[PDB]
Amino acid sequence: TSLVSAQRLGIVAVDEAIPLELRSRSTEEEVDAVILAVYRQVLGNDHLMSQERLTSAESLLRGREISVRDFVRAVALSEVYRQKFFHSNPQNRFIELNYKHLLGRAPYDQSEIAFHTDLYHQGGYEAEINSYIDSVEYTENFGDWVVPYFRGFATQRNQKTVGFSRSFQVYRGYATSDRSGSRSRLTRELARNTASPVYAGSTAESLRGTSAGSRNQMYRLQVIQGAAGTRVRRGKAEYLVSYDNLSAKLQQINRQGDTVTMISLA
Amino acid sequence: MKTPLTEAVSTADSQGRFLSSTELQIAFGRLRQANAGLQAAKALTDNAQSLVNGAAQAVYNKFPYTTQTQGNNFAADQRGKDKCARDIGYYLRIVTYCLVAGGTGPLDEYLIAGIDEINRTFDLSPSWYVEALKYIKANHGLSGDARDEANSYLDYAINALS
Amino acid sequence: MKTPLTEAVSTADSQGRFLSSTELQIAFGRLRQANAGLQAAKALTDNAQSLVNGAAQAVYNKFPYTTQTQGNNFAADQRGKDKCARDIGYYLRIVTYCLVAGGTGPLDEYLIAGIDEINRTFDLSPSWYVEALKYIKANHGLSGDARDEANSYLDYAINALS
Amino acid sequence: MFDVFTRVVSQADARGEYLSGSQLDALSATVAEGNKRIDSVNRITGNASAIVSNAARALFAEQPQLIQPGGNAYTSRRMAACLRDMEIILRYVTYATFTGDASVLEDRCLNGLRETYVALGVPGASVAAGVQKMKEAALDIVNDPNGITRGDCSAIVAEIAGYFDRAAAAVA
Amino acid sequence: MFDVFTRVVSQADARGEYLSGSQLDALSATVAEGNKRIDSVNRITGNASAIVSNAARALFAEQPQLIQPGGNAYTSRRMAACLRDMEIILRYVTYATFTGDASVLEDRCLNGLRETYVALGVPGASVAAGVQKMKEAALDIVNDPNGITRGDCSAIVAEIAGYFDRAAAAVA
Amino acid sequence: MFDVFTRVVSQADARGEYLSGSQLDALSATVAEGNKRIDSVNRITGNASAIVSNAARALFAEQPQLIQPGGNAYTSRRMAACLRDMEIILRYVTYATFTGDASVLEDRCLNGLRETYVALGVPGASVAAGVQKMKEAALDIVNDPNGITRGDCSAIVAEIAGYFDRAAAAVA
Amino acid sequence: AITTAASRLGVAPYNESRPVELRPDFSLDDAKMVIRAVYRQVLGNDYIMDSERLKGAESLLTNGSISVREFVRTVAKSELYKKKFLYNNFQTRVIELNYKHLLGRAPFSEDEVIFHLDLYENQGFDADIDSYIDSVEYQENFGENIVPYYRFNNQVGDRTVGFTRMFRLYRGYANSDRSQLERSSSRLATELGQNTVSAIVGPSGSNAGWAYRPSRAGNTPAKALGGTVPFGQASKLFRVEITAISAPGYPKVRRSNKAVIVPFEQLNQTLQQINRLGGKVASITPASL
Ligand SMILES: *[C@@H](C)[C@H]1/C(=C/c2[nH]c(/C=C3N=C(/C=C4\NC(=O)C(CC)=C4C)C(C)=C\3CCC(=O)O)c(CCC(=O)O)c2C)NC(=O)[C@@H]1C
Ligand SMILES: *[C@@H](C)[C@H]1/C(=C/c2[nH]c(/C=C3N=C(/C=C4\NC(=O)C(CC)=C4C)C(C)=C\3CCC(=O)O)c(CCC(=O)O)c2C)NC(=O)[C@@H]1C
Ligand SMILES: *[C@@H](C)[C@H]1/C(=C/c2[nH]c(/C=C3N=C(/C=C4\NC(=O)C(CC)=C4C)C(C)=C\3CCC(=O)O)c(CCC(=O)O)c2C)NC(=O)[C@@H]1C
Ligand SMILES: *[C@H](C)[C@H]1/C(=C/c2[nH]c(/C=C3N=C(/C=C4\NC(=O)C(CC)=C4C)C(C)=C\3CCC(=O)O)c(CCC(=O)O)c2C)NC(=O)[C@@H]1C
Ligand SMILES: *[C@H](C)[C@H]1/C(=C/c2[nH]c(/C=C3N=C(/C=C4\NC(=O)C(CC)=C4C)C(C)=C\3CCC(=O)O)c(CCC(=O)O)c2C)NC(=O)[C@@H]1C
Ligand SMILES: *[C@H](C)[C@H]1/C(=C/c2[nH]c(/C=C3N=C(/C=C4\NC(=O)C(CC)=C4C)C(C)=C\3CCC(=O)O)c(CCC(=O)O)c2C)NC(=O)[C@@H]1C
Ligand SMILES: *[C@H](C)[C@H]1/C(=C/c2[nH]c(/C=C3N=C(/C=C4\NC(=O)C(CC)=C4C)C(C)=C\3CCC(=O)O)c(CCC(=O)O)c2C)NC(=O)[C@@H]1C
Ligand SMILES: *[C@H](C)[C@H]1/C(=C/c2[nH]c(/C=C3N=C(/C=C4\NC(=O)C(CC)=C4C)C(C)=C\3CCC(=O)O)c(CCC(=O)O)c2C)NC(=O)[C@@H]1C
Ligand SMILES: *[C@H](C)[C@H]1/C(=C/c2[nH]c(/C=C3N=C(/C=C4\NC(=O)C(CC)=C4C)C(C)=C\3CCC(=O)O)c(CCC(=O)O)c2C)NC(=O)[C@@H]1C
Ligand SMILES: *[C@H](C)[C@H]1/C(=C/c2[nH]c(/C=C3N=C(/C=C4\NC(=O)C(CC)=C4C)C(C)=C\3CCC(=O)O)c(CCC(=O)O)c2C)NC(=O)[C@@H]1C
Ligand SMILES: *[C@H](C)[C@H]1/C(=C/c2[nH]c(/C=C3N=C(/C=C4\NC(=O)C(CC)=C4C)C(C)=C\3CCC(=O)O)c(CCC(=O)O)c2C)NC(=O)[C@@H]1C
Ligand SMILES: *[C@H](C)[C@H]1/C(=C/c2[nH]c(/C=C3N=C(/C=C4\NC(=O)C(CC)=C4C)C(C)=C\3CCC(=O)O)c(CCC(=O)O)c2C)NC(=O)[C@@H]1C
Ligand SMILES: *[C@H](C)[C@H]1/C(=C/c2[nH]c(/C=C3N=C(/C=C4\NC(=O)C(CC)=C4C)C(C)=C\3CCC(=O)O)c(CCC(=O)O)c2C)NC(=O)[C@@H]1C
Repeated sequence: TSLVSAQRLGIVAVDEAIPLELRSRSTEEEVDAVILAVYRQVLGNDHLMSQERLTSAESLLRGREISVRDFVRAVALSEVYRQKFFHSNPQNRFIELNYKHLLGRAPYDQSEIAFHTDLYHQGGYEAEINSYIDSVEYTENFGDWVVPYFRGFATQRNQKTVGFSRSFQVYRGYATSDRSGSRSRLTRELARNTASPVYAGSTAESLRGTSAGSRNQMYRLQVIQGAAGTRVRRGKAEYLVSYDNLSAKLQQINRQGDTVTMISLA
Repeated sequence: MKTPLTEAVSTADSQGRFLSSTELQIAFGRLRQANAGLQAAKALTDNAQSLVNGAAQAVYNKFPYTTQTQGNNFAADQRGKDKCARDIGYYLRIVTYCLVAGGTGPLDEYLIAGIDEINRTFDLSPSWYVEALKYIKANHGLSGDARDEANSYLDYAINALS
Repeated sequence: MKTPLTEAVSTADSQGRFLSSTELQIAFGRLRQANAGLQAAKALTDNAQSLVNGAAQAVYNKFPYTTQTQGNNFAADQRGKDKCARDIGYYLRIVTYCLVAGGTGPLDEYLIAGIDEINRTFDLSPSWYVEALKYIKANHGLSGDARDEANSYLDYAINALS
Repeated sequence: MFDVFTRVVSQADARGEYLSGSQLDALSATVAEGNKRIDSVNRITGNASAIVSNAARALFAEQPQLIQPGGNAYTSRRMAACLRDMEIILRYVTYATFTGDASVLEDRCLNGLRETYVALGVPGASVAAGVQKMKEAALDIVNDPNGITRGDCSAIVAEIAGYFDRAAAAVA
Repeated sequence: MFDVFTRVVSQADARGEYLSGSQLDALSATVAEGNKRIDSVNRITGNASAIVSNAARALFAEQPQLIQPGGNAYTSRRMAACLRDMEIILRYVTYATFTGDASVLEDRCLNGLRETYVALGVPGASVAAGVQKMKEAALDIVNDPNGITRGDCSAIVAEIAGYFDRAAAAVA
Repeated sequence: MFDVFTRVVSQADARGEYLSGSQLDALSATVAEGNKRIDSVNRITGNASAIVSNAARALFAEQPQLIQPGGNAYTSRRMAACLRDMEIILRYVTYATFTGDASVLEDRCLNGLRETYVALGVPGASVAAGVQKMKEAALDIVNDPNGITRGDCSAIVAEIAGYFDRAAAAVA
Repeated sequence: AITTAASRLGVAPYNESRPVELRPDFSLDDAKMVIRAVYRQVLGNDYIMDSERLKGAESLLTNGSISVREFVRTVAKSELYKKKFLYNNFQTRVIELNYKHLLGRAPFSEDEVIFHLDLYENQGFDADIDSYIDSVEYQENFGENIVPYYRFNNQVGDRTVGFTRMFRLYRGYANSDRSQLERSSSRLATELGQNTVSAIVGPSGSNAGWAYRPSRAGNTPAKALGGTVPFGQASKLFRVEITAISAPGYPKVRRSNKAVIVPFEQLNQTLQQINRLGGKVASITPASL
């Protein structure tokens, strides 16, 4: 997005990112940069140890034996990818990680969760992973030579609006990685076809004045509430409370049977 | 953090008004005290190791059962002695912070709040720490305004513990 | 009533604790200010009559219509001039009270609170009183801490008015 | 609430009069005594816990029926409430000493304390006895000559003593 | 919030370390600057209404679209809200100047202000322009040589400038 | 909220100009329609209980899964909440009819309603069907020619139908 | 509810006053109405000068940065609240004022005095205010978006002792809670300590004997211990509270307020005697049977 929304949302680096294309007759440093970009984006910005590097796959990429898409596929099918994104993760979290790493976006629909779940159950991890890389979406956006990059913050064709909002649930910042087993943030949002408010970068903070307590910190409590007292006006509720009233607010939410969806510093 | 300046701003902010002459006099009083507080902090810091070791020995002398009775809460072994010296060092360091800050705000935020839950949970006698603070009072060697402000924080800790 | 001593005890009392070194520093600042405040009050008091008359005449010079326009809120007649002199005398006397008290509490409680409703109801412009306060500023002949503290109260009244 | 300056201010404002030269010099005499006032407040505050505990222990020694089973200071909660009141009396006496005016002591602590004690059966005379013990332990702490600049604190000691007697009389 | 002393104290406690000699010396240097800091606070406070009013008049004079009908400063309630906002920013700048730390300005005033302005359609750039007007207006008032002991106030002027620029950056 | 008059006023103030003759004449036409508007509001209000209860019975007869054990309208509390919701929708539709603007129905009833129903598992489509049933019953009530001065109420009925469909669209 | 005696008491203006709720996506009039209601109720109908208005708290409430409950908390924690209700009052009176402002009811028993005084003394005024507002009673009655209001009517967890004490704390619609006869004195210290009640005396408009207040000592007890024996033959005994006794003058009249237990057969004569001394009857309660 433009700068004025980008600084607020903390997506300036994503907006100014340039797609990396491995051209013909590329030099050694270009292949090095392409390999580094693939490792950064497919492995979700983890500190990749040299012992976890795919030496044979990057050799084939260097020697023009395979394309960038094939190297992306080799990294995605690698046991390193399995260990940090599949073997200790629930299936819904795993496929949103696949969507972020391979297509650069958040899941659009619960049917996309229904897909890749049956596909896993019928054809294994390899077929399920190949679905993303062989998809029509991967071909027009990245092709055989462009490193995949995150696209959820920009308006795409055949895109649902929720994708942009849901993007901030899967991209938590430039200095973030997908490293810690964790559950998806999009489960209820995808299942019930909703959208969650975006609280990223500086968007989450709210005015404090003299209303915040001793340590001048407000917390936003997003809860799901029903009538258990006073009339409930909305199913969704947001509560801004100081630190000193955080335990009391939590306990009275608990005794009303209200489900807490999120707590963030505001 | 209870300091003259932060509290002056806080009172003014709840009424939503600019800083008047009252807040300026708070700042003037803080300025009058601050140099003495800074030398008090420097003297305590330079003598910190002997003060902490001497305070620990005074507690071990007054309560000999702490150095000879088995149990996690006592200092009969080296692990317990290290914990004790660490606690007294915590006390001394937060007292120097108070001298720098010009109020009991560091002691309240870092040490005083919740200390009684600590001593109960871990069966630590507050009298031990009172004796350590009394040793520090008697041995810091400060004079004048430095001594008065430092003794105020040390007595504040003593009164909280008793 | 905001003064250093009153504010210090009120902060401590709302926290339900004994006075710490923070409140004592507030008292030290009040002690530093007090003598200049008291002799500024004396100097203003001794020069009060000429200051009030000169401030009133200054308002008449800058705002001539207040002496020609017939109306209850104007000083065209003798009673209007008396009301004006009494009002400026109120401002000067309450400023001395602020000087002896050490804070804006006398101005806040006796004059500032509700003065907007006064001026709106009785059709008195705050600009008139601003010029009266400006004359008092320019002609009180105070120096050092006395002038600083007195001008802060006079500027406090002006800032409240405009 | 009033301090020593605002008390004179309120009296003068009601008469519409500037403070006279005599009143100003009395206030200048008060601020000249200011360091001694700060020392006395500091000395009572630094020994607050010792003052309250020693006075209560002496009080229960001389009045055993307070702590006998069924007495007013018997059970933990009533003992704690007794200890709390002693410390509260002491705190507002220090407040009154700090401001130089007794209004904080009267408005916060003394107005209604007698009525509360009568309503509950708290023996007000025994509370007055405890307050007098706090008095006598605090005046010599203020009057202690060691570790302070020498001078005459008789005026501030008399003023503190008056606050303590006022507290003892409001409850007895 | 922090002031200039407790900011250094909090960093030390996180490190578990006593303040070094250089930090205590730096704190002594800012104690020696305390009189000048109080003068700056006093001078901005004593001119606060003039600073806000002249800055606001200049802002609408150079940005007439704010006060045209339908503009964000149009209608007396929104015009009053804009003036109040100016006074709020300036007041927290004086708070930060008094304390010697931007924590009060950042935590209590600036945090979430941009979100509020964006959500309301308050143009943060013109709010930043208005804060920039209060900036040199207050800096010239702090630097006015008349009726004060002469001395170099360059450090405190730079610090107040930083608080003003910090507020301007947050709103824009 | 807004009514028909204040909506035009708010638009004119944002554009900062007097209402033109066409807008004033349009509001005059609205005033002429006012008696029929009051009639329609009164007619729906008088039959409010019948409209809500009959529509609920019709909804549960054609959607038995709502009232089967485990259905979202099963048990007494949830059935009472469902009847309360039908009543709430009808009442705010009458509010919108009375004002002549849809702001009250939107601002106070429909905004967040979809998100409430999804979050608690209320089937919004079934709420929409009940809303459609109340709409046909209420419009039959409004267009009833018995015991009223005959005139053309087509405009107000179309306006009422729009409020009802806005409600049925908002839930699902 | 209170129907016949609503105007006599000050309950009638609150009978048709609905609770002030800030709905989600509220308008500007809604925010201002909440500000007015909070100022009136939390500050106890004191006039609020413009210099005393909490501009920042109002702005935050208007913006939705804080809720109604958080705004009530900010007002209750303000220096404005503390000058009006904390700094010049015995802490039992502060507790009485907190219950009236933040909960809209009188204290029920001495246990509440114990809890709040202990919490104030151990953790300060701000922590004490939080306990009123984070209480289960506040959440069930007002919640997050409703301005606290006087709870005159009977509720689920009420005690009738609280209903009687409500009129010791509330003295009419045109009354300001700092402009009452007892001034800064605690109204319920004796009453909470002894678990007793006083006969309800209505406000000054509709009740001639409104000014009656018992003295420190020498008060006639509520019930007639002894029955009819000191009065010869009598059917029933009644306690009559009389105020504004002045006609005979000092030394014949010492206290202008007097409570007398009189038999039924002397009630007529008692009324004439009150009329000669210029007194006003505050209340008459059955004292026997
Ligand atoms: C830059 C800010 C300007 C400046 C400042 C400056 N001030 C002083 C010294 C003093 N200023 C005060 C202030 C006050 N005294 C009061 O009673 C009040 C009201 C509460 C105030 C605000 C004081 C006490 C002093 C010290 C004594 C004296 O008056 O000289 C200095 C001198 C050096 C010092 O810091 O002490 C300076 C430099 N000077 C300029 O030229 C700038 C325009
Ligand atoms: C009767 C109360 C006793 C007594 C007191 C006394 N004190 C002073 C002078 C000073 N004492 C202080 C105090 C403090 N400085 C600090 O930094 C702190 C902590 C915040 C405190 C409490 C100060 C600043 C002074 C002035 C400097 C000095 O040492 O003189 C005096 C001297 C007279 C004066 O008013 O200055 C006296 C008499 N003396 C006794 O003998 C009593 C037992
Ligand atoms: C469509 C809505 C139906 C309809 C309406 C209609 N009404 C009138 C005229 C009037 N209706 C009223 C209404 C009331 N008077 C009362 O006292 C109350 C109770 C509080 C109400 C609701 C009034 C005052 C009038 C004017 C006098 C009159 O009764 O004739 C009209 C006539 C045109 C007009 O707008 O005045 C119409 C058309 N008529 C239908 O056929 C629809 C079924
Ligand atoms: C024009 C009337 C108003 C306006 C618009 C505006 N929108 C954006 C940015 C985005 N718009 C969308 C929306 C969609 N993307 C989709 O794919 C779909 C269809 C399913 C929709 C509805 C999104 C997601 C964005 C962000 C990503 C992108 O910009 O591509 C902007 C740019 C914001 C920025 O800072 O760059 C603008 C300006 N702005 C106004 O002021 C008008 C009132
Ligand atoms: C060292 C001083 C301390 C420490 C560090 C530590 N960090 C991690 C893990 C990560 N570090 C980062 C940070 C970045 N990655 C980037 O690309 C950027 C530039 C924008 C930054 C700042 C990230 C994202 C991670 C996540 C994991 C990853 O592998 O990338 C670890 C590893 C934790 C773990 O293995 O579970 C550690 C140990 N740890 C200490 O104890 C020191 C105080
Ligand atoms: C020394 C005077 C006596 C003594 C000490 C002792 N302390 C502990 C354990 C703890 N001490 C603390 C205290 C603090 N932690 C903090 O962070 C601070 C504030 C900055 C303080 C004052 C705590 C929290 C503990 C328990 C957890 C921990 O181990 O840190 C022990 C060990 C008790 C146990 O059960 O492990 C001991 C022995 N012991 C003596 O005999 C001395 C007389
Ligand atoms: C015995 C295990 C150890 C011991 C006892 C000891 N206790 C005190 C003093 C007090 N004890 C209490 C306790 C209670 N009072 C109650 O009403 C109840 C609840 C029903 C309890 C548990 C209190 C309040 C006191 C102080 C007041 C009093 O004098 O009673 C002392 C004397 C302490 C003093 O300073 O006077 C002693 C000696 N001492 C040991 O050494 C044993 C290991
Ligand atoms: C101790 C020396 C004597 C003693 C004390 C005692 N007090 C209570 C109870 C209360 N004390 C108060 C006091 C105050 N309220 C305030 O507002 C202020 C400060 C501004 C004060 C000092 C109150 C209101 C109570 C009631 C609440 C409570 O019980 O805590 C008790 C308990 C009475 C009972 O029977 O519950 C006691 C024991 N008692 C003695 O015997 C000593 C002589
Ligand atoms: C003036 C230079 C510009 C301007 C201002 C403007 N602001 C608002 C509204 C609000 N301002 C705030 C800010 C604060 N409230 C606080 O308590 C504090 C301290 C923490 C701050 C900084 C808030 C919360 C609001 C919203 C609530 C309220 O209205 O009070 C408005 C009104 C917007 C509206 O539509 O109502 C305006 C006009 N507008 C300009 O055009 C100037 C450039
Ligand atoms: C009936 C046609 C359908 C149905 C209804 C149903 N609704 C709820 C719960 C709520 N309904 C609302 C809606 C409103 N409350 C308001 O105050 C406003 C007006 C301002 C509206 C529009 C809300 C907020 C709730 C939640 C709080 C509450 O439960 O009262 C339920 C209860 C769901 C539960 O289990 O808690 C039900 C049953 N259910 C059906 O099956 C029908 C299709
Ligand atoms: C019925 C047998 C007689 C009768 C009763 C009657 N009572 C009231 C009003 C109230 N009743 C109470 C009583 C209580 N409140 C409590 O909290 C408790 C339980 C802990 C009790 C026992 C109160 C306080 C009221 C007034 C407040 C309220 O009603 O909400 C009325 C109504 C009077 C009026 O409307 O003014 C009535 C009618 N009346 C008879 O004639 C019967 C003999
Ligand atoms: C003016 C002609 C006379 C005068 C008046 C005066 N009144 C007060 C204080 C209050 N006045 C009221 C009255 C009302 N408040 C209401 O809400 C209602 C309507 C239901 C009425 C009639 C109240 C309750 C107060 C107290 C609240 C407050 O904030 O004071 C004062 C102030 C007294 C004081 O500040 O001490 C004054 C001055 N005074 C005169 O001399 C005129 C004869
Ligand atoms: C004079 C400074 C103020 C004043 C006085 C005033 N008082 C009354 C009437 C009475 N005063 C009393 C008082 C007492 N009864 C006692 O037992 C004692 C203590 C032993 C006293 C002092 C009584 C009983 C009355 C009523 C009967 C009587 O008048 O004798 C009045 C007359 C009021 C009336 O309505 O007649 C007045 C004027 N008035 C002021 O304004 C002064 C501030």
